[PDB]
Amino acid sequence: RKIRVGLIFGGKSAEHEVSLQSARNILDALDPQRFEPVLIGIDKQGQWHVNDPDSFLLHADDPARIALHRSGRGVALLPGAQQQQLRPIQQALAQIDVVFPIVHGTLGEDGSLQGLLRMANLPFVGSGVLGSAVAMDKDMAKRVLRDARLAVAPFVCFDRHTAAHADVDTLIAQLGLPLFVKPANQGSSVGVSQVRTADAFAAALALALAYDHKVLVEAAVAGREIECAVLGNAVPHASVCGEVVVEIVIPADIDAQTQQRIQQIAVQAYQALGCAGMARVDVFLCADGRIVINEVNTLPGFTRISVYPKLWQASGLDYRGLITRLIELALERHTDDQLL
Amino acid sequence: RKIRVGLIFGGKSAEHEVSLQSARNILDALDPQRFEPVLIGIDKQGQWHVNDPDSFLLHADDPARIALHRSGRGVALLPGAQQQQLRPIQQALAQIDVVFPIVHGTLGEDGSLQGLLRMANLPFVGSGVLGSAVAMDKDMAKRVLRDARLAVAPFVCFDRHTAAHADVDTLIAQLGLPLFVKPANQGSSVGVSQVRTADAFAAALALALAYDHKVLVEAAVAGREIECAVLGNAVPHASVCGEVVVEIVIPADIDAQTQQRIQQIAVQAYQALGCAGMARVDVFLCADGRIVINEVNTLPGFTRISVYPKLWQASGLDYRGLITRLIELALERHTDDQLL
Repeated sequence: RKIRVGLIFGGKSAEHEVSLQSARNILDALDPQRFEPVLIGIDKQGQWHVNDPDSFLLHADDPARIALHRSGRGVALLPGAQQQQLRPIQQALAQIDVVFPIVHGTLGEDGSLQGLLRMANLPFVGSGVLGSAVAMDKDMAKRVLRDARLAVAPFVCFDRHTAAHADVDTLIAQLGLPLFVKPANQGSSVGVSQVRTADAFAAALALALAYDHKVLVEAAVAGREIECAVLGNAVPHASVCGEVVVEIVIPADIDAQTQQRIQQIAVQAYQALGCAGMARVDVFLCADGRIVINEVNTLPGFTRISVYPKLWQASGLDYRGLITRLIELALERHTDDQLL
Repeated sequence: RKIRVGLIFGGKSAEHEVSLQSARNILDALDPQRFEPVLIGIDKQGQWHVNDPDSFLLHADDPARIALHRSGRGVALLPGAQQQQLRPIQQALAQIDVVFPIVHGTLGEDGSLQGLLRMANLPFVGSGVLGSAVAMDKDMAKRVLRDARLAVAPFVCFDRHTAAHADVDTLIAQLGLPLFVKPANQGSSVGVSQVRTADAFAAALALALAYDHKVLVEAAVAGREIECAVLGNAVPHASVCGEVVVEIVIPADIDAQTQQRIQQIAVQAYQALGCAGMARVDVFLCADGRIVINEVNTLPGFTRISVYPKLWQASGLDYRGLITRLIELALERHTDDQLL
């Protein structure tokens, strides 16, 4: 009757420590009448470590020093297994009933981890393989949103075979200045450049291509940055909106008309890309007042200071409640899958 | 110096026996100076079985009785491991250097297996997570092709929440008759109906929805069925075209102009969906002579009688050669990934 929640967290990414803090916060909130936690952390080298709740972190109360305890207690997965799918290299691991994956980095976010969980017949929180993969490839994601008649910033995408052919003059005739250059898989922070003159382009394009084989060159979007949390599978619900001041203000200072249409666009975007469980949708609200999709993020932060849970808190859904609902959604999808 | 090729084959699908026959054919052709095979078959129940080359099948020479030898020799995967990633439940399995996955069925084809292989740091043949996932969701696939300015049959997509609202009259005003109804993930053979009158619709829609949570309702396309094999990663090449007579005729009886533009459309489709390694592209050539994309299939058959290898054979690429090139492409991608 308690159900066992396998928290998988950490990962090879710059957001590793944010994942560590999400895990702790989630662990502290997990409804102890419904759920028991099993903790599997992933190293900055990609190695998996089973840990006790009481000792999964080093320097937990020091944000400059917080690290995973690399217990060396390894995990094996039995593809196709229907019970004890996750097994200790070496004696026994509690049966996991649902996985709540919060692994930032390429593999944890792009559908690879989701595929592994599917192979092991484990229910899990968040978007499936397709929704994760599409959302993470910003090129594919913009193309799908564009097809759904949602507004995205004008953009061109280069691979290395085609990046050597890039003409700044033509790109700036089409997209303007400044240009935003970023790798297609990742590209919030890492490998990103705001190019202000055509001279700076060649370097931005080269830096982006060190992080991915595909690079986006995007027009600027002038407008207010608004963020909206979505939750659900087939009938998603949208939270109150928050405004980024440059630092988030909840609820945003916008009309009810305007919050409602942002909420509507957030749900439509989430449906188009095939998201499930949760996502944060970031938009620009222009002068204007056209609404343009900036990003759909299928792995939001789950720390107590993160935007996604704060948006739900401001909509009257408490953290504990939010975690419980995400786990319910994961089980609902899983069971529905089981009849197909 | 020999490199070890893990053939993973079988799967929970109607195409299980076609996979068994592909494995045998591949094993027989594998260049024995470059590659040694390791054989992992997946049951109709989804269970994995390591087998010897000499004894992986029951009734091998009987197409009515050919089955996997369910040796009960289990496999474990060590996510994040960098060597001996695939391990025997129970003593030792050869190091696999590249996986050639030919598992038909939802998990083997929709990016889930590819995600598992990525998690285990194994190079593998065929499309990655995104390309597999997009190709397999026929809805998402048509939307992406439509956005790439490729012609697809007019269509509407329903989920169960929306399928109860389906109005035949409006669908037939928009799409015509006959209508083709099919589940979005799968839907070549299974769950498919040609509805010839509006009365037959309700049953088609209900049958499709037993196989997936999303169902496509597609217009008919009048035209000749032409199939073209694609091979490659970043610069794909296209084979000579074959014609389905209703039974394939290679090379198809069409102009060079027409074969060339089909070949061009096949490559463009393959690029749009983010395919890698191989795919077969099926098109309709209309009166006309507009070319409409019917399907992009990222897991073609590999038996000696299968269309995909026959199209390459007719283009001057022998079976052994084709397998070797697929494995080279898998290694090339893997290494390129390793610098990002």
